[PDB]
Amino acid sequence: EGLMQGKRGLIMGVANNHSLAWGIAKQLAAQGAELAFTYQGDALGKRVKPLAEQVGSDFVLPCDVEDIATVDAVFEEIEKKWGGLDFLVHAIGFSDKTELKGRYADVTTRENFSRTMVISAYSFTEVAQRAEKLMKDGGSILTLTYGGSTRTIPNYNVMGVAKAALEAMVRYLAADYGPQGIRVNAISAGPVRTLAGAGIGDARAIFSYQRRNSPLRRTVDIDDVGKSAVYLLSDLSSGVTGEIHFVDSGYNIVSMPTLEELKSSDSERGE
Amino acid sequence: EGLMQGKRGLIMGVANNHSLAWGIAKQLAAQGAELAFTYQGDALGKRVKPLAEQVGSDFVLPCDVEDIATVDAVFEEIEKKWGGLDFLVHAIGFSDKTELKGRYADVTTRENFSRTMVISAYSFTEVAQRAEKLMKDGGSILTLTYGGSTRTIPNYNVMGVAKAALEAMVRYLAADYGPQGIRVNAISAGPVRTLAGAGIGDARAIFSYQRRNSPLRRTVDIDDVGKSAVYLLSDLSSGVTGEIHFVDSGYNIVSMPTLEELKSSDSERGE
Ligand SMILES: NC(=O)c1ccc[n+]([C@@H]2O[C@H](COP(=O)([O-])OP(=O)(O)OC[C@H]3O[C@@H](n4cnc5c(N)ncnc54)[C@H](O)[C@@H]3O)[C@@H](O)[C@H]2O)c1
Ligand SMILES: NC(=O)c1ccc[n+]([C@@H]2O[C@H](COP(=O)([O-])OP(=O)(O)OC[C@H]3O[C@@H](n4cnc5c(N)ncnc54)[C@H](O)[C@@H]3O)[C@@H](O)[C@H]2O)c1
Repeated sequence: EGLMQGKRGLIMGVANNHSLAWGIAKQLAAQGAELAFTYQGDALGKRVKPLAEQVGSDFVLPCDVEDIATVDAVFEEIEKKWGGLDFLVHAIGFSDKTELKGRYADVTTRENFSRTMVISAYSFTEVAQRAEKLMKDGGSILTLTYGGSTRTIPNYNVMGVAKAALEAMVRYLAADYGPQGIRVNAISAGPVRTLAGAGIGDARAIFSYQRRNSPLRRTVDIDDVGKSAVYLLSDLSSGVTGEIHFVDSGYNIVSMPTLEELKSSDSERGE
Repeated sequence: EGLMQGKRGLIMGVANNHSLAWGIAKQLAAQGAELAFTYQGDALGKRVKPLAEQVGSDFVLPCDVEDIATVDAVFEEIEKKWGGLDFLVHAIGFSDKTELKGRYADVTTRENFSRTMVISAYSFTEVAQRAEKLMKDGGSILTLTYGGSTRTIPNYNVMGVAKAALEAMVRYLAADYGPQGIRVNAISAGPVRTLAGAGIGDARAIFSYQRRNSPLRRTVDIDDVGKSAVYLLSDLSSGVTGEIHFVDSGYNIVSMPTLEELKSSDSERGE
């Protein structure tokens, strides 16, 4: 009866119970999925193990996607225990925070660019390559992206470049794996804040703008993202592959803020 | 348990058991929805009424969207019998078939342009306007489009122009209605052998191209489309509005046919 009943899959990217990957995990488990989780570092493992237990999983493995040996070992354990995979969720990203402020042109370095590209984008290709060997009967693979890939957002900087590369990977992988019945998609999530308010500093001003000016007049939460993940990972989306699916309260469709905010900014800042 | 349990909605566009609207109706009914139907033309009443009976509905009303009095009469009847709507499905398209063969520039007339625009695009605005008054606590509105809106397809001609206008309406309506909790979306479906579908010249060659060269190597059926409609009309998609959602086997992401087909066409047709 559940949308994922009898399906088994791997969730990469839970750090705590505010993670987008955790919202995805909770919705998948409610729909009957059997889950495995990765965690980055012993400290996070002690957080992820009890969260996994809450949704009925004791299959929790260490992984640092920058160290490909740990990734190989994850899929070796999945093959040993399950022998196959029905789905994979990639919800992993990183960039040096010092380069996520100021202008992209001023702050970005090659060292951060290359590391960001590996962790935030190429790791998706690497785990897709390994998942494919375990999806002989088809499957569904999902990653998380953000609209800074295709429209410029202050401070998002080299992460926007990394997400643009990630979205192209979604397309090439979907074209590669489609004929074997493996679907590859992304959710382009709106900004998420599980904490109250809009926050502090630059980030508060960027977040509150999206809250005030998205069509739904709210930011999505990790349950919205998780329910859309259930759709893309389940047979409901059997016709869908290569899709960059916006789950962002419609924010991507608008050009401008509300008329009330246009007028206040016009008077405050001038011609 | 059903994703649409307790929800009531209107489906416009069933013509027979191959219609996209019918696949949508079957999936919604299987998720617990209570359904109302319109049908175009007296002779279609005897085809739509037994289909609606298969999903437990005899709320079936004539409607020709070109005659706004019949549309008003439908929504008046919904207000009297239900007092409210939870969702609306717009699956209506029309163009003079003589202008869906040949070059767009050679065959299109103003008379067909204006009638195609009213029936295939503006009727969506008209039924959304009427649905809004009956969705006091929110709702979801869905239409169906095709990728000929944004990439040219031979013979699709003024239907592509009408779908481009329809997709803009999805965005403007989503921006208007989002603050009151009404989501507005479209499915861009792959090709399906329907009555309307066969109206395009050389339908067979255009259809088989998408079959052979889509990533999934199949064209979607009305069950694929119906399940995606369940997603967009249900609470699973609570974070989604203004979205042109491709349910087309990934076809929109590719530039070219398969390498095998590229080589055969290269040999057969030359430089
Ligand atoms: N937070 C948002 O508002 C938002 C919006 C849109 C998209 N996203 C994307 O969603 C994904 C999840 O981010 P989040 O917001 O849930 O934050 P998060 O901090 O909870 O999740 C990011 C995860 O990536 C993991 N990670 C980072 N470097 C890694 C490495 N080298 N090896 C293995 N794992 C590594 C972290 O351990 C963490 O579990 C990211 O890709 C992010 O870009 C987030
Ligand atoms: N068939 C495909 O390949 C395809 C692909 C993508 C999108 N679509 C869209 O799906 C929708 C449904 O078409 P279909 O393929 O299911 O074909 P169909 O022939 O089963 O349905 C088209 C419907 O439009 C109705 N209609 C036409 N003019 C009307 C009018 N004046 N008033 C009321 N209803 C009217 C017809 O009665 C019919 O029920 C259309 O918008 C079409 O453009 C179709």
